[PDB]
Amino acid sequence: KLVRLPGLIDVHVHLREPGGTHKEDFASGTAAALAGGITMVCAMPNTRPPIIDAPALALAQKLAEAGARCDFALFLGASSENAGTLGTVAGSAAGLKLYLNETFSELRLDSVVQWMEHFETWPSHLPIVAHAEQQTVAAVLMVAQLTQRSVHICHVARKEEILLIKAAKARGLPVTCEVAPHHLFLSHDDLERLGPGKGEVRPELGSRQDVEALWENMAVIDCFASDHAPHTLEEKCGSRPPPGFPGLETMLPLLLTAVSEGRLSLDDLLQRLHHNPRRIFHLPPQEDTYVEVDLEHEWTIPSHMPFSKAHWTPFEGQKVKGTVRRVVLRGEVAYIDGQVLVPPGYGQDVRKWPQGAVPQLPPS
Amino acid sequence: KLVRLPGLIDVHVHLREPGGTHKEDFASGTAAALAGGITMVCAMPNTRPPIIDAPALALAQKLAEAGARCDFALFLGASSENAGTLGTVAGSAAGLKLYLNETFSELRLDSVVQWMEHFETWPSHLPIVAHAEQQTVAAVLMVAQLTQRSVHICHVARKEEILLIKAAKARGLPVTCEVAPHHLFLSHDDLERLGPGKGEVRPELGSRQDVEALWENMAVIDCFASDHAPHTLEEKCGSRPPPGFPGLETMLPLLLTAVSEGRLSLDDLLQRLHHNPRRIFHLPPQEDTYVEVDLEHEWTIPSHMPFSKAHWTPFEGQKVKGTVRRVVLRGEVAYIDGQVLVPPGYGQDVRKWPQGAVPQLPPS
Ligand SMILES: NC(=O)N[C@@H](CC(=O)O)C(=O)O
Ligand SMILES: NC(=O)N[C@@H](CC(=O)O)C(=O)O
Ligand SMILES: [Zn+2]
Ligand SMILES: [Zn+2]
Ligand SMILES: [Zn+2]
Ligand SMILES: [Zn+2]
Repeated sequence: KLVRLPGLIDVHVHLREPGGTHKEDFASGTAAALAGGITMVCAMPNTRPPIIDAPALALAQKLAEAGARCDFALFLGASSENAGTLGTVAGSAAGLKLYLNETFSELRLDSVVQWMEHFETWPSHLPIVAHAEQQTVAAVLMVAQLTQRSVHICHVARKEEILLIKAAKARGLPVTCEVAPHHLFLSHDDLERLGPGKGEVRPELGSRQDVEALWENMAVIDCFASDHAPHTLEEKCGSRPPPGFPGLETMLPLLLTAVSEGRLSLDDLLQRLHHNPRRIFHLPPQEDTYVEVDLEHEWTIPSHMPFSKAHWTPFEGQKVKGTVRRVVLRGEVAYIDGQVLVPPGYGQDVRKWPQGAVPQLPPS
Repeated sequence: KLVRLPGLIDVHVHLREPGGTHKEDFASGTAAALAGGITMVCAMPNTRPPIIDAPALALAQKLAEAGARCDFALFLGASSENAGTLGTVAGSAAGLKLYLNETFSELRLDSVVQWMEHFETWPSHLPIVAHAEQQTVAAVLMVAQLTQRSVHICHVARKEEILLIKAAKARGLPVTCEVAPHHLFLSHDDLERLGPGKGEVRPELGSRQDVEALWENMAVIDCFASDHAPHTLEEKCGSRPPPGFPGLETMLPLLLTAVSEGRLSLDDLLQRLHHNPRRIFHLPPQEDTYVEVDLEHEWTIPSHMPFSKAHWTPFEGQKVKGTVRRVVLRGEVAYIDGQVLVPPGYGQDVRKWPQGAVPQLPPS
């Protein structure tokens, strides 16, 4: 007996195209998404070139329209030069991404004043998300309050961070957050097995106490999002390992295992992988779209999942219970039992759909 | 013709006793203060032992009462273990000091949650000051807002920081700040002369643009304070140079030079070295206390000033116009033309004066 889920949404993926296509491309990364029960992804802007201006966004849009197998929206990235220049294209993006800690030069912001300038100039009705670790969470929350708007905190990984966000929510501040599966299912304890190269990720893996705190504070977590960050094994095991884990193909099986164990409910999962992503990012429904999962099937995560070009996974050896059996995307069978059945280019930019535009008040 | 000033107050000094008396002690550091026209100092808690508990404060109080030549108040320091334990002694301190960036282990706070705990537990009517650089200024401001109270930012050194504070003040937030003379009168340009050991200080020396921004934003600066941070030349020039500059003996001559040049007014100076320190820290008046200065005398700062045991200065070679000629403290001549004339122990703890207690509402 299969369970029917709505089309799940991952608001934080790195698909590497343009410029990093040996790591992943739109076609491979969206195959990975479909195999993970994900029918819509929001792609981060730290590509080569980075998506920090209109011409780069135009290029990325065409590459995505040609290569994506599931639907998508593309983030713009904040830079030290582009505040006040993105107004004409802002509404066509998923949102604006700020990289506020070490950054996998072009996206480096060297001053909180630059953060303020982005918060002041980016249209008020459109999303802003931040890579903001530890005290940086408090700092960006202060900027959001000074500019009287909301912010979404990416990949929360620490007890410190989730408790700060909890305190902010208790004061009625408009902040939301997401947590990635590696910060719920891996910890420092796993670094011996992973080794120092594979284990590199930002935010870094937390202590057992960090992991426990995220679970205890599930009510504070608005979304799950993979931070799918593919790099090849050669890169991860080489002399300067880049940070990041692939995660699209493993996220849902890990979380379904947790549901089966009673660690959270099926509804808790669907709020965090469907309803809250929709409402925070103003993402439209996908007609005739659903995912069928098998909750009884037990399996062990192998050394690499079938689709991501990363060709490795930090979850290797973990036992899971839960499998994606079939995905239907806009009336077509997109995935069945390991076979992707929609071609590159089937996916569409949801921000171009009438229902995918973010509502705003009219010029004065 | 001499100009009579009120007794000036330095709210940020390191007097090194207990435990670092080769660098400075209460007797030498307060001689330095008097020679700099300063009649009251607030001493930071990063001594050995650090002033982080009642027994350490009791020791420091007696050492100060026995050694100080000018009046004083002693800060308590926040630690990872002492939130909620300082209530009985809090009112006897200058305030609570938080070290939020690298810290010249016992005072290290590893989580913003620990900052919140201090803001929640320290009595609401008493001062909190923070060493908070760059984004840490925004972060501690967020904690202050979440806990609905004020904060004072120590040694503001950067354009980024003063503009963030300016924005916070424009939003009516209760934040005040101080600036040290090295951040107004030295910059990166001076590092070639100083060398990498002598030049070490936290916050580090800023760019010319940082210095210019502090002057342009003088209206945002509530206090001047030396951050007198004495270390011997051997230490500064050795294999692991500690950060910090001595500054009590040079602060007023540098600032009087600026007054003479029309860079700020005499009143601007007295707001920042007298009235605003009094009002932010609730420090009492000193009866029969004043400073006589000569604004015409030109001199060049030598390789060391007479009193600080640091026995070096980063301002060596700078030409100044302005000299402290006489200081009277509570009716006694304390300093004349290079001679200190009050003994160790003349100084008193102002928090023990009836007028030096901070007013508060009565237990419910
Ligand atoms: N998280 C990572 O470790 N790496 C991400 C960057 C990011 O999400 O910050 C990547 O793009 O490789
Ligand atoms: N500022 C410094 O460079 N050093 C100070 C510490 C401080 O004020 O942060 C010291 O005590 O030596
Ligand atoms: Zn990130
Ligand atoms: Zn990311
Ligand atoms: Zn400091
Ligand atoms: Zn200091």
